[PDB]
Amino acid sequence: AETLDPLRLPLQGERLIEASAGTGKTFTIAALYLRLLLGLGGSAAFPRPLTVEELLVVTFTEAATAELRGRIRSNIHELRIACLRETTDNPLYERLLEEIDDKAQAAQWLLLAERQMDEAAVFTIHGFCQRMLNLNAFESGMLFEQQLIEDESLLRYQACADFWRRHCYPLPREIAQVVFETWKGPQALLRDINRYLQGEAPVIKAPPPDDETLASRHAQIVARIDTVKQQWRDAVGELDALIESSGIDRRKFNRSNQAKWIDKISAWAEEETNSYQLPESLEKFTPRHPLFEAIDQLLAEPLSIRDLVITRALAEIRETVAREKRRRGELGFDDMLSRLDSALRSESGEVLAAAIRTRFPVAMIDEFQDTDPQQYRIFRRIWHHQPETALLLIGDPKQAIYAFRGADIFTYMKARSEVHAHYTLDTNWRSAPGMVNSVNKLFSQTDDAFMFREIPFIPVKSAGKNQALRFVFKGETQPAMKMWLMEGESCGVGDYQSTMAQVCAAQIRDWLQAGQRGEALLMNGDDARPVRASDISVLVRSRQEAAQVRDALTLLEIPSVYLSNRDSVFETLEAQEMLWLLQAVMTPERENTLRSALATSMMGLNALDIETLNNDEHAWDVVVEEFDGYRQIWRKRGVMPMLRALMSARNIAENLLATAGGERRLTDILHISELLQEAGTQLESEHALVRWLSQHILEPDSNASSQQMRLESDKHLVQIVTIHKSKGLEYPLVWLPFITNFRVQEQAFYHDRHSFEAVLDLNAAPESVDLAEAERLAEDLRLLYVALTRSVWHCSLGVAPLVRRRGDKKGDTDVHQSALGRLLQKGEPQDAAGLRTCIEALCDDDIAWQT
Amino acid sequence: KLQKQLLEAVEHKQLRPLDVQFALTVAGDEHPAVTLAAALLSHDAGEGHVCLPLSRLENNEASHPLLATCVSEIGELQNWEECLLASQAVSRGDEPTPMILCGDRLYLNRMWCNERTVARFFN
Amino acid sequence: LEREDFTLLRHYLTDDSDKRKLFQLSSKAADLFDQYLVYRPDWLAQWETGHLVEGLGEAQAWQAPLWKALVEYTHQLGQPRWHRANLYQRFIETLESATTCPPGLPSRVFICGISALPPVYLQALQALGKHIEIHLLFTNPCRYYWGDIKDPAYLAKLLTRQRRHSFEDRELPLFRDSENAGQLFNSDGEQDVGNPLLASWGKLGRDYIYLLSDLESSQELDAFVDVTPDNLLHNIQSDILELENRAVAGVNIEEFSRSDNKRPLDPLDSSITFHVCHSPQREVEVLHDRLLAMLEEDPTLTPRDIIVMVADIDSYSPFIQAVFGSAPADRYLPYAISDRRARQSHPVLEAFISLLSLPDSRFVSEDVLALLDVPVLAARFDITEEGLRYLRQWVNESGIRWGIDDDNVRELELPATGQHTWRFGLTRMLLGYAMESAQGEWQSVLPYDESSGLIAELVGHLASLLMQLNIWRRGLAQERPLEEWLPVCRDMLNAFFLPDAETEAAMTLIEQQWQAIIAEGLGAQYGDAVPLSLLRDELAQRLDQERISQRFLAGPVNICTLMPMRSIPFKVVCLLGMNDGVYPRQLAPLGFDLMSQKPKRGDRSRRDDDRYLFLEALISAQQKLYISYIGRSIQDNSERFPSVLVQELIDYIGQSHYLPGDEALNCDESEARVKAHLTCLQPLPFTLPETVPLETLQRFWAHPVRAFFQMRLQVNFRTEDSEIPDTEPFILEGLSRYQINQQLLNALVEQDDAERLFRRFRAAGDLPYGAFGEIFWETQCQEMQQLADRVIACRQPGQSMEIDLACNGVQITGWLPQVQPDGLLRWRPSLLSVAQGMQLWLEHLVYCASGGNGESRLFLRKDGEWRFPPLAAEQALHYLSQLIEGYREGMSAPLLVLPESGGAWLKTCYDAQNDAMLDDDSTLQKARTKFLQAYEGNMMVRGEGDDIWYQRLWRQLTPETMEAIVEQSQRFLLPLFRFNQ
DNA sequence: CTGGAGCATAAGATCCT
DNA sequence: GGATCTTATGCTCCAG
Repeated sequence: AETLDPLRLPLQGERLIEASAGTGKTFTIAALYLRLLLGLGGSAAFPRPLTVEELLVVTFTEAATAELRGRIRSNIHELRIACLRETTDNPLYERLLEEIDDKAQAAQWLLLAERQMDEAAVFTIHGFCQRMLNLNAFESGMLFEQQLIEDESLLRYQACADFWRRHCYPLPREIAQVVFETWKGPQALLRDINRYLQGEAPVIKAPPPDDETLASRHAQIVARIDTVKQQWRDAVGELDALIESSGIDRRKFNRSNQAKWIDKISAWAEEETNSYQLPESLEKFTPRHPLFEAIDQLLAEPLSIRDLVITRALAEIRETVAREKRRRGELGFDDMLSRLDSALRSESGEVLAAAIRTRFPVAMIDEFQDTDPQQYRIFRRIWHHQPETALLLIGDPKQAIYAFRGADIFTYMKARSEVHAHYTLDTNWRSAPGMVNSVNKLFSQTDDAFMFREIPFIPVKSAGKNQALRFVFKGETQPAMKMWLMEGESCGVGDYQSTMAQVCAAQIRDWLQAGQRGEALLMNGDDARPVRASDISVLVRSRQEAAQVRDALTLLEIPSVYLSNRDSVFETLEAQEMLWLLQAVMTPERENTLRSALATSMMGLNALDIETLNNDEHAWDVVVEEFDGYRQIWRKRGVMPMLRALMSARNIAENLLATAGGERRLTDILHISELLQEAGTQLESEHALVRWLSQHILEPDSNASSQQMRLESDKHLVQIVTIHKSKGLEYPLVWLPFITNFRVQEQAFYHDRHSFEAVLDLNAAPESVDLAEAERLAEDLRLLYVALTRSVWHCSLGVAPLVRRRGDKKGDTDVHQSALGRLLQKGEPQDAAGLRTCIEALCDDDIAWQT
Repeated sequence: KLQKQLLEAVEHKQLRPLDVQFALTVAGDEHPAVTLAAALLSHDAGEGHVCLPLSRLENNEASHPLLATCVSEIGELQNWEECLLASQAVSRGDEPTPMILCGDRLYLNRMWCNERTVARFFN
Repeated sequence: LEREDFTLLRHYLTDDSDKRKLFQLSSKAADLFDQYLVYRPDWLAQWETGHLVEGLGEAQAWQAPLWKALVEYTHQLGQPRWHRANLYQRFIETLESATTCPPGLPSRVFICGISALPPVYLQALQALGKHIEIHLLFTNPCRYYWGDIKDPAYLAKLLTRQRRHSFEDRELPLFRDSENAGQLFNSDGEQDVGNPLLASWGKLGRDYIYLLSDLESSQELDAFVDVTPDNLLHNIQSDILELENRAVAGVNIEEFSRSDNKRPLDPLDSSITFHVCHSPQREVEVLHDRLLAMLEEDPTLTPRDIIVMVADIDSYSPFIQAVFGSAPADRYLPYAISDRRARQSHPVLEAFISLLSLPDSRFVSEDVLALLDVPVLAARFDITEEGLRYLRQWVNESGIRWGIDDDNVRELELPATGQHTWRFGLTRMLLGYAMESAQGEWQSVLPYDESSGLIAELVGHLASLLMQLNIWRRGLAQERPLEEWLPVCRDMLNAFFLPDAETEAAMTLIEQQWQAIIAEGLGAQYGDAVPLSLLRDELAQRLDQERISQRFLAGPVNICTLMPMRSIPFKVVCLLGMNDGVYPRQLAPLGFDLMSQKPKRGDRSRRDDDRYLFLEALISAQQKLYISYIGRSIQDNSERFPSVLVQELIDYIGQSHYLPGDEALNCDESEARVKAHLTCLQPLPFTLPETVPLETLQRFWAHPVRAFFQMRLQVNFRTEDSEIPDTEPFILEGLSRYQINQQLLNALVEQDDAERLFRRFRAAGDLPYGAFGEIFWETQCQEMQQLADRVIACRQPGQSMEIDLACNGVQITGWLPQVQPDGLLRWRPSLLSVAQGMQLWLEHLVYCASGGNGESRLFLRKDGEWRFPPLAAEQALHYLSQLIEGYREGMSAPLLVLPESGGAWLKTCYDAQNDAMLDDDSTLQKARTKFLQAYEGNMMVRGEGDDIWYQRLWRQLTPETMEAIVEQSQRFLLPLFRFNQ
């Protein structure tokens, strides 16, 4: 874990750079790109200078690629300017000019890079795979005309319907009964196995045999229950147990209930009193017969068709949708990723590796903490050896939060075990030194913070520029962390959230009033500026709880906006508003429909005006004439001109901006009219367009097309942002009330702890479920690190004695299963007093709390 | 079978696709006697006359040797009431059957129930 | 195949082959051999003998014998062996020693505008030039030679003297030292050219002028019009003409600090302008406004003289048409759209392509109905737009979602359910025309009793259409040779299309496209069969390829993409699609091409052509130039950079000039300043009558705000019904249960059989298939049977009575159906709704005011029960008189009463222990939390807040309207809670 | 016009030493 | 001093 400098970084062989939060990943990637372009560093450099055509830099996000390409082009330009001027003010470029040998050839190389720079190898993984396949079509075995198709959900649903139709219809009533009890329909099946189907099909722990069928499984279960029913109906009728003070002598009711539970072997349910054959229950109330454990061993094993049906679906529908997509000629992102993986796994994979190594003898993967095992296998099989071909992996495992999306941290674990070079960075630009010291204390309060020694948190030092950052609220200064313990010692989640939301709105309104009167200063040395509503921000995990805090903020007259808006624009009132307007202008003769469309909030009229309009025959005739002319201009010149004419004639573009809150509605109308226009570009007919609009209203699609845009940057208000969309950004003042909360996981899907594979389990293994809980706690730790590092000046989370078990005040609180509880209580069940002591143990003039 | 006959009847534009597909859906692939009888009944419903006697069906032979192509099995099928009562598309009204036959008359069940409704209303 | 040199092709093809891969490979190989023959035919000449050319990369070892076998095969067929590559050289040898004018040759020829010709063609013109007169019109932006340099013996030949037309001769300045020093480089081309614009963009032009100057039989003159350095665009043209450099670099501190050596720029120049826009819609809006701006400013300008260039025409043209049609008449300017996708009769083209996808379609009902939506098919099979609504409702309620026939179903390895198919639906339609719903099933099919009248011929016509579709989907499945494919096109078009006036253009186009394709197939003499998939996507590929370069100079503004080999001078030129990654249009080669692995002087790529087009587009401007690109995507407000070409141009502008104010500050300050300078972005009248029907009171109170809309101002928000689903319902949710649930309930109220009613639904095709419907049926049986025993034991035979009262001076008329002597017994399978007990509460008072001693009871599912005691006549009217007042109050004003959410609020506050209202804030705190939970729904249930009636009156809830809804509810919701038992 | 969730519960309520 | 036992009540994501 040597301290890293781009001046002395060895540009040879496999690497792994741990660039933490605010370490300038863009700055380092740009500097090392300049280093590879110039061939600088001497012994640590590549043996030859490289053209810009032979530099592969793949990055996760398309916007990240665009911004990175722009910044590196700017670096090329200003570096060539500094080389031609032989002087500069940037210390990096000054020492780079000290390191470069020949100014003339360096400047000519930079000119050639700048002119060839438009076609530099900077892609997303999906585009990069497609481009290599289009190059080596013969080696890849793929076609030539393929498109981008994103709606695999419909095809997955169709494949699920196909599987349910052809493997579940001729089954009898009793098998249908148990499968219907365990799940209702193909919608339920898709909702169960969608996350398993997406990505790569994982490894199933103890797969069922191929030849096992539903009828044979049902025969096994019915035999297994009728044997023990026969055994107990034979051996019924004797007593041995201890009649205790707790063990009542009227316990023969359970035996009589079992005797009446002897009914039939075609049922499925069993008695609660059947569980009283436990010798450990006898310890509260002498086995003497093997039945006392035969009942127990049959009870202790779960019996279902669930494993077999899940395995059949996951083995059939994937190849079914793959074959149907191949026949249709469509392609998916994971589909051609798997195509490249299979082509590399084939016997021509060595030829592919040779061709790719000769074309790009370098690759610089950005954001490695969110990568896929298929991607890592491709990278290993292509560039794992054969030097004169370098490979530099750059990532940051502490900010990998897309496991539900399909990421893996154990893939990074395997890569880190496979690579030798490890480095880190110190200059945390974005944060205050108080924040740096605070996060060092919080992640050093307990050894083994991440529950892994293989991902160690290295403390960092803030930049000397930002040492003057100090926070002032109402006169005196404030510590960098200031937690909040409410007026309670053990509380439920509802009143818990409501009270931190209420106090949150309290300090937010105090801070904004103080900034309005000039007392809450976000000040830097002698510089001092007030705090505004866009300066304060709050993080939250889920949208309903975001709405929960939003309700309190909008009740206390702080305007609030939710900048992780996943809602479609088709769900708001404007979509069906456009529906009645289009239906009324299609047939303007229907008085009832025309009146209904005219009486809405689209116009802005009043009930007295409508009532007077119902009687004025001449006014009715002239508005019929107006909408008839609108029908003429519709069927003559398309969709938007009638809308433009209608708004311009009605002055509603003025009226909605005059009325408060109408801007949001009006920009929704503009967006939906635009999207309606490129829908009607293909949809030449008008009734077809109406049917399409109705279909899209009845189906709330959640693609990127119908997402509502941000309202306005001119207006300033507090922003509610989710934790995932806050990745890679900054916020002056953050608020984290809800990270003390947690959620226990239950689904059986875990990763191998030594061999690093994804294990799909269908049983109730305690090792499986508690490994799942441990890695879920590691995930919550990673979100905690991300949330704490995304601050700038002052971060103030909420300390809470949260409880999930029904016992509210039992002495031992239930905070121990959250990230905050794990890093504060060291792994010990605590009380409110212990919480107070554990807080004040680390409290020294930088971390504190108030009621 | 006589599907080419029914489609050249379509192409002659003398009768209706309504009656053609009605005959197909009430005959299926069973006896050609039943098919042609249902075709004529559906046609006569196609103009809109509420009844039809059996004498018309056994005495017209519109544009084809209907009797010669309808005789198919053992015995003789001039007994049209038996030939149609053997089919499940014609019955005496005790069952939800398309064609009614009790008093030497064959027509739709809708017309039969409406006719008997107004008959017992007047009587 | 299998020559031990086609191993990778065998690997590619032998995995799977439905001739699609073969078709793609044939098209790409034909394109590559066309490029080979037109550019570098020496390789073909060597391949004819059977050898390769050294220095060439991979894949030549199979690209050569493929061409050898191709020429051998086409010689074996009896076709002519003559072509361009083996005739041009013999043409040269024949022409170089002959007479002056062999007969048939034209007197003279002309070439204008062409800036890229093959070297073989230029050699042919060079040899042809010794006979006739040929004029070459090339437009190079500079005057002096800016080309490359080959060898020292070649620069000696470069002293050819270029005359003018009449007066004297002229060439590049400083003859000796330019060729002496490093200007003409020892191996590389010229690098001291000055202008980096030319140096980076004239890649094609440099090799072109080098090839043109390399002809020994040349006669080169020039007519170079000078340019006046007055504005920015003319200064740029002068700098690109005279081949100099004006970019300041800061050689020392003095040069870096002093900034007067450039030319100052007019602060009000409107020639070259840069713009940044968020969306293309706003971009074209700004373009329209600025277009109207300089059209207003310059009277000596016409829209005919102005052009607009786009990167991708398809992504921009709807915006162009939309804004220029929505432009008002007083601000109108004409527009002409060219080079876009030739889309003439798009519905009939879509119908034809979907028809060619017949033998593999699953026959979605919505898909086939959208196919039927074509008016040509509608007129051919005499089904009218009036009949479309009938057919939509019939195929909705009969529930047709899946394929046409059981054979079609079983061909896709699926169980023949015999239901939800098109044949099933037509059978249900005709049996419903024959029968009645009360009769029941006939062949396990329920009869659909809506279609009974004269309107029944539409489904017969639809059945004829579906029979034709089944016949043709059986016909088109088999793969046959092209001789069998010859007449099926004509048969298809006449069978499924009625030739009308609008149809004839598409008729002729489809016929000639198919005829051309099968004519190519006949000319090449295919022998084997071919599946329909190759013909379909080849028709698609030859139908989408045809653009329209027709309307160019009609008089409106010109909208066209930057087509290669097209540079025409105008006054104002606008640029669109200058974003990063989209322009220049990148296109990776075919991979196995040898031109990318070995270049030459006569190279032409898409990127080079785009750069050359942009450079002569900059040349083409005379008065104004407009630059625009998307810089800030409004979604995430991320920063997006412009293209490399425009970035280089704006950097040159920044490094070449300075604002007149800040003369000598710094080069960086000057360029930042000029970059900032060039970049910009209610009481109502009502009187209560004395006659009120009881149903009017019933319809009023069930939803107060809805009743306000739907009779007073006669407004109902009757939106369209939901779209037909794509799948058979495997599960039943929503309103689908309620109709099935209620009719099952009424069977057990009379204690009649339910097995008959079960098979009736089983014939109707609404239940899930197999035992699943039966299992779901059992769950509904065991829940109604629990509910039935509660109803049956309290049920006595009653009868209806007519009610006629008079309260508040208002007569009340109506009917009270099926009341037994102990009171009212009603049942409805739902939950305890406030309006539900209220609905019987209205019926209870009218029975109790007109005598009639007896309490009223209500039974529901999940053990719910509403029960109200009876009162005397005087107390019954007293509550009713207030409720009659609630009508005329609600009639005039939209009374703020939530039915259920108001009831949920008052349930907590009202206490039956003291039989009064509470006022303690702790219980009032519970009421507010319960109100929002009653107003806004849970994760799955729909709250009363999401209602279109309530959404019109307000969008948010204020604390004063919070109490206002409560206060009006508390007046009218007191009798239900105070009398509940 | 109409229709809407399950599951783990502990306090209390009686049955029984 | 032990139970069963039926209710009120709690609580159920993230992104292309």
